[PDB]
Parts: sequence; C-alpha cells; structure tokens
Amino acid sequence: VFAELPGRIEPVRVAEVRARVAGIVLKRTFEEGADVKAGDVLFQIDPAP
Amino acid sequence: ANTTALADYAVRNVNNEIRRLPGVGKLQFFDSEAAMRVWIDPQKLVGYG
Repeated sequence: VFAELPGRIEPVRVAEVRARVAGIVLKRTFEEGADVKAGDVLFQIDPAP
Repeated sequence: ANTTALADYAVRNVNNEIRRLPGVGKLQFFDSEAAMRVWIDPQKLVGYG
C-alpha cells in the first residue's frame, strides 16, 4: 500500500549569511546566482573600528 | 463524443425554434445544460495552503 503525502523540497544545508559586525557595506564581492565555495569572500564591511 | 456540445447546440439552435412553433405547449429537453466546470484538485490546494 502506497500513500501520496504532501511535501516540500528542502535543501540539506542552508547557510543564512548574516553580518556580525556593525558597519557600512563597502563592497559586495559575489554575483547573485553563482555557486560559491567555502571561504569565498562575499561582502566587505568597513573595518574602521 | 462530447454530449455536452451536442446538447448546447440543441438548446441554442433547435429547442427554441420548436418551442416557438404553433401548437406545441411545452418542450421538455431531457438532458443537461452547458456549464463551466471547475474540477479542483484538493492535493494542489493542500500544496498551496
């Protein structure tokens, strides 16, 4: 007996990239939609303080 | 054969003419009438909340 159940596709790993330090976003390095590798620099917040 | 198209043709073109005729006091169309059918899929409704 087979049951058809309602379901949604979820990615195995999701990383919400969040800024930990307050500042002004000087430069966005990545282009949207691309594939990124671990450690690839994405954003640049001004390191004044 | 879609009996509904045939019935719609009969209602739009034939039944009115005959009921218009002299002597006939009542035309009994012994079938259904066209209607936009909305066949909903409750599984899709489930998927979309």
